Amino acid sequence: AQPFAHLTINATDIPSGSHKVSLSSWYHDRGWAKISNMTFSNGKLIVNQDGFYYLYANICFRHHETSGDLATEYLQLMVYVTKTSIKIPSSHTLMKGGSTKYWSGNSEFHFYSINVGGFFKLRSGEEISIEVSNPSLLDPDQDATYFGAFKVRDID
Amino acid sequence: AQPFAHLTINATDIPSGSHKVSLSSWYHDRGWAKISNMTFSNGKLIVNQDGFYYLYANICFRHHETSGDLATEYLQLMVYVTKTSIKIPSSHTLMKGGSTKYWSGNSEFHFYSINVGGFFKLRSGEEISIEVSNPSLLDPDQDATYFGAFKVRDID
Amino acid sequence: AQPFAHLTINATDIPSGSHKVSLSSWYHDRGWAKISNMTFSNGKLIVNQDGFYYLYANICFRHHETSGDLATEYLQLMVYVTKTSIKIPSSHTLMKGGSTKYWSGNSEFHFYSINVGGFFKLRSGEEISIEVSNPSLLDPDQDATYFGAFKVRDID
Amino acid sequence: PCTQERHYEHLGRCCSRCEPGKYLSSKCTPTSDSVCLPCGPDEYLDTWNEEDKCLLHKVCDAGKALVAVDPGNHTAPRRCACTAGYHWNSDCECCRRNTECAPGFGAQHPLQLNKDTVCTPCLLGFFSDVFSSTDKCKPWTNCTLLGKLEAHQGTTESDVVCSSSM
Amino acid sequence: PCTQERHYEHLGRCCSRCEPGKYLSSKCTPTSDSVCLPCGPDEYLDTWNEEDKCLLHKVCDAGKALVAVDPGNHTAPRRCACTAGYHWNSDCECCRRNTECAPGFGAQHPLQLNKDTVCTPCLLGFFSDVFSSTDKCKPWTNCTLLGKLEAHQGTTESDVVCSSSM
Amino acid sequence: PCTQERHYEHLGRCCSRCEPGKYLSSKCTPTSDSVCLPCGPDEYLDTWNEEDKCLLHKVCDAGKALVAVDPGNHTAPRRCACTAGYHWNSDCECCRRNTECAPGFGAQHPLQLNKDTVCTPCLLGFFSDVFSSTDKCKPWTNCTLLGKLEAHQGTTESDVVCSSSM
Ligand SMILES: [Cl-]
Ligand SMILES: [Cl-]
Ligand SMILES: [Cl-]
Ligand SMILES: [Cl-]
Ligand SMILES: [Cl-]
Ligand SMILES: [Cl-]
Ligand SMILES: [Cl-]
Ligand SMILES: [Cl-]
Ligand SMILES: [Cl-]
Ligand SMILES: [Cl-]
Ligand SMILES: [Cl-]
Ligand SMILES: [Cl-]
Ligand SMILES: [Cl-]
Ligand SMILES: [Cl-]
Ligand SMILES: [Cl-]
Ligand SMILES: [Cl-]
Ligand SMILES: [Cl-]
Ligand SMILES: [Cl-]
Ligand SMILES: [Cl-]
Ligand SMILES: [Cl-]
Ligand SMILES: [Cl-]
Ligand SMILES: [Cl-]
Ligand code: NA
Ligand code: NA
Ligand code: NA
Repeated sequence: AQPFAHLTINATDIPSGSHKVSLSSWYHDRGWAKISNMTFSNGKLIVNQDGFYYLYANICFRHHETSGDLATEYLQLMVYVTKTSIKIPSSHTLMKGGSTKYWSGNSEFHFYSINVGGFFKLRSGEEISIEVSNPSLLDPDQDATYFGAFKVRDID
Repeated sequence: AQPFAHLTINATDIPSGSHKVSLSSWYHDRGWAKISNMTFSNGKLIVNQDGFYYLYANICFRHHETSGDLATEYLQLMVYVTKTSIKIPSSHTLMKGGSTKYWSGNSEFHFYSINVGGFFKLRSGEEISIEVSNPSLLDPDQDATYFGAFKVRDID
Repeated sequence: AQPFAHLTINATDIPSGSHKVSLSSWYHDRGWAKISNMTFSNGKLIVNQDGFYYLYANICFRHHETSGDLATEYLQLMVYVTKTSIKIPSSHTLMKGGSTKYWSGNSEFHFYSINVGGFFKLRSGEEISIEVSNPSLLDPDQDATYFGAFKVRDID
Repeated sequence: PCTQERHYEHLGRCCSRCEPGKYLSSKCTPTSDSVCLPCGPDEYLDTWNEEDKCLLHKVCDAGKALVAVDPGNHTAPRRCACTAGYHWNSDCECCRRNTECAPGFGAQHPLQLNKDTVCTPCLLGFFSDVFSSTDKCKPWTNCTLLGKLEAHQGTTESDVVCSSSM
Repeated sequence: PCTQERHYEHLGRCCSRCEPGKYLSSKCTPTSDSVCLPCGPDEYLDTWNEEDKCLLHKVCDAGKALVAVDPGNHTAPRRCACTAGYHWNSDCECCRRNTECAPGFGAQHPLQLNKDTVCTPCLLGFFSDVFSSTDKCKPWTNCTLLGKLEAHQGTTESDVVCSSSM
Repeated sequence: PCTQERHYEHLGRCCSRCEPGKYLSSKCTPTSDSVCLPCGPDEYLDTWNEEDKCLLHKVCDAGKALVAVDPGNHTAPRRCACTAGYHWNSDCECCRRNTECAPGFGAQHPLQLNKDTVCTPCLLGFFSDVFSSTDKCKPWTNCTLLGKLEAHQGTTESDVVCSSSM
């Protein structure tokens, strides 16, 4: 069957505030957003078929001055790609990326992107989710903020 | 057939100036540059065979002080991976990355790299191109500035 | 057979000091670290089976103030993914990434991650290694500092 | 023999393309013509097309100082503009701060949305004593309104000076 | 009819899960029950599980101002804490500098490890003249110890003033 | 029984390796020996090899303050050097600013290309009053040339002082 997903941020429903959250709203079937033989449900990408997948994420952060002063100009912009299952209550991080930044009020616009990618063993019923540090800084563009997976080989 | 391309910047022909351009010169058959069952023509990587491909790009920017003061020390270093077809005149962005930077004249050298990657549905005759923000800052090294694609599965 | 490796940093054995080194200690069989039909030996990932592989690396750098002042606050944080063979004595760089940074003593913590990825032709007996600029700044986490490879197709 | 537009050739037969608002679900077969289906919510195609799927409307991100001037539909793209005091810059793909006109210069009016300020030198009898991206040249004060006489004349950079005699 | 915990169903039969410290090497077959093997070095599982493999203990990175309070084992996770003067922050996942109490305020005691300073206003007869994340309010000087008299009384922000008469 | 260099074993037979400037197009078969083809434009191999393909010459990027000292060819690698005032640094893989010698110290001559300045203390009768990565110690002024007498002697950090008598 050879499953895959390319999920892009749901611009309609990005969380507000500046505490780290678990991102649960993504498009699955519009623009470049697509999914086959995996399911997206309850804010999680669910693996349907055992296999080794390549997982990836691109996350973009932005701030313009018309949004007013930042709470602090000292930022740590992070992405965490985490795994859990419908069974176990806890989740564990697979990949991680980001950078501390200084975004001065002197400049009118700021931008930064994180990309992570990795090859992981996945089982039916396991669930991937994206956590980010500053929800309100997220770039709503489909070419900016996305994550995905595609099966590369069987478990055997 | 299972097509692929790994294209590295054509150090012989990097555009000058500091306005955003479409990069149309890349090696296809020297060093790590390679291509099979895709074509590179008129500055575009042309898809020959339908399929789902993983697309990626690594772009490096650099500046040394012997090149003289930057126009401005406030930079926004960006990459845009765009798609068009021999048919339609317009193009649309698939992936996007970069960061605003402050490159002070105090330090003699500055460096920054962007990496993006993504899984996309592609049809025969569709054309991928790379756009970057500061052509004259591009690192001419083959291990620094490149992009590629490889087919992972059929459309079905 | 379809070989692969996902290698994570050996937190037990990260080199000290601030000169660029070749990283030779990685887990191969614990947590997310895994390997099949490739070998890890003498600090190198050895290709066993000819093919085109996708190679990737995520490298994280960090510094906290309780470790004392940095030698200099002007950093260039780099990763080099290099290739050699049991035959030839010299090695050549395939991919490259990083950024110059200014990590002021004003802030208590600093963080930065590099990701590179690329599609390369590899032969039995060829050896991949990771070189980094500031060994003592490396993040020991398995989700932070890793590299890997998976075969995508035959040479033919 | 197919018309270049509105028609396309496949399997050696002439097939009709999809109208704007619709995408090509499946190409013509030997037994039927093209199957064209409407674009999904917030999607569009603006031409007579042979497209695999529809395009998603761009986001007029308020977080980028953007606002929609035209919302778009299944037939037309959404159009955005930089909000007041900013203009679009295609190098940063961002909403840049508008250029300030120096003293002795004023902002050309009427002020265009999404377009950068144009600066003109102040004409005789007018002046500008500020850096501003919005302000035009203001006219010199007329001293009679103040019940005073003109002491010395103004410039293009400074105002007239009024004084009361005795 | 399987017990929700300690048991799992597979191939229509009831199979025993793996005890903490062990992972599921292979599921029960028609001929045998589950095969459960011990976790590898520095690995663990803390529940009755059906897991493919064991979890690796987190690193209490000294480079992050972290130290282990509980080392963990094959049965339990390792526990880390921010070293003195720092507290864990779940937004940065980092060891943040503890909040300083202003003058007129002192640090609540006893001081908790890995937890941020709590600031209380100084009570009458006590004062604090510094920003400090550690210092509580100190009591006013008693002038008799200095062989002097109280000139003027202190505040919550400043100390008493002693003077020698004649 | 194959010679370790210039020869390689394959299919149990002794096969000749490719000469520098050529790569191994295809290994020896049961019917023929190795097929070795010349390196492509701007490519090279410097040893007797069994290589899949040739290496691409490094770029002596002027943008990195680099310049070629040896252009290389199909047989030899290209060699680069940092331009004047800079030296190669293998930690940054970049052209670093040369170390300045303090006052009382001069730059060792002759100055090496691509190598950092070495600083030596000035010898008696010589001085240096600047931070410079290029300047050696200059000799004290001789007052007779100025038609004057030596008032006070110089140091390694400052020059002699000349005065006119009467
Ligand atoms: Cl959707
Ligand atoms: Cl960065
Ligand atoms: Cl920083
Ligand atoms: Cl600015
Ligand atoms: Cl895994
Ligand atoms: Cl080429
Ligand atoms: Cl910035
Ligand atoms: Cl410096
Ligand atoms: Cl797509
Ligand atoms: Cl291991
Ligand atoms: Cl920098
Ligand atoms: Cl701070
Ligand atoms: Cl290659
Ligand atoms: Cl649009
Ligand atoms: Cl946009
Ligand atoms: Cl502008
Ligand atoms: Cl743990
Ligand atoms: Cl941690
Ligand atoms: Cl805090
Ligand atoms: Cl070379
Ligand atoms: Cl180089
Ligand atoms: Cl140096
Ligand atoms: Na003005
Ligand atoms: Na205090
Ligand atoms: Na000197």
